[PDB]
Amino acid sequence: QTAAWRKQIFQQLTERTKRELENFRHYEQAVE
Amino acid sequence: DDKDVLRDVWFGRIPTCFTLYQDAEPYYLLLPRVSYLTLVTDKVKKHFQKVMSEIWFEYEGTPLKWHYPIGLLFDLLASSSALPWNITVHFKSFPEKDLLHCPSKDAIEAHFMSCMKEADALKHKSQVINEMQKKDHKQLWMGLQNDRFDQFWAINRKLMEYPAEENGFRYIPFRIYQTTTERPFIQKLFRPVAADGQLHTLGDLLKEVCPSAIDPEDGEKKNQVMIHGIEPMLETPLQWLSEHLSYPDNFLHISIIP
Repeated sequence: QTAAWRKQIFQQLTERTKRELENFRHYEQAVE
Repeated sequence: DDKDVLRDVWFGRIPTCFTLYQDAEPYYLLLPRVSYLTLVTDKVKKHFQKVMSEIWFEYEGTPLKWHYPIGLLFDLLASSSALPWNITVHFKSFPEKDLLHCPSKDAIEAHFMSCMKEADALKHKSQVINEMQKKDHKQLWMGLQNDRFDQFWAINRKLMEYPAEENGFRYIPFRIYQTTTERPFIQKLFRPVAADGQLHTLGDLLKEVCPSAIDPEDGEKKNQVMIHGIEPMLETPLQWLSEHLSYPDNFLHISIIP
């Protein structure tokens, strides 16, 4: 059993990845 | 699971469009949330110097403070606007009153190490950072500069430990930013444990140091509280946030957005 706060961290990070990378994986990395 | 959080935080990205100030094609990069504008924009400088601190960046007329981590600048200033983040690049008329000069990456290293040392002073009275060999300080810096998660955390792990008989750090390194970057941030001494040994939460921290963020009628968020582009519940333990959601500089930088 996992705390609600912890589940929220993981769900929001999952969403952030899609929000900040979905349309942008063709961008160059600033640091490579 | 918790190690996965460290990785996700480390690899956060802000897709960004750099446009040269009028007085050249726009240039697009994924910027690391955890790093600094003046450390990760060599390609931008290269790209634009082909048509002509000295380079400086601006968002909607306001000079961007490079010493604030990229993800913090974005969350505070631009998170309500569509991506990519639109930054204007300047090469003339440096804002001498508004921005620290950044004459070399050494200046960035000095700022970063300065932040890490303040964080460890808060967490351990400097015991951890001072007992490290000098090359460990260098490894922390190079880990950030070269975007090497493994290299950084092999050392940073030590800064996240605490004594056996304790339940957290002495004080939590945090800064709370409101509305703009020119407004002084909030920073206070705040212990992660209560007088009875209970872990303090994010809600407890805000109730004490930024109560305007809390609805007095029900104790719930009144404003948007953002850390690394996400919104942790108020009941999230502060010690856990410090261990896992700090930036590489060991600080919890927190944005409050109305």
